Amino acid sequence: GSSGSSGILLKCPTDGCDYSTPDKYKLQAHLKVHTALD
Ligand SMILES: [Zn+2]
Repeated sequence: GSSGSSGILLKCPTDGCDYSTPDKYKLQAHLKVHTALD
């Protein structure tokens, strides 16, 4: 990665995952990738 102006990062709680985002609702929309599949 690299440095720059952004918010505080939130992280995925799931085992073997590496995802992070500055938004709480983008994170909830990512938790659906582990709790459901289509
Ligand atoms: Zn994840």
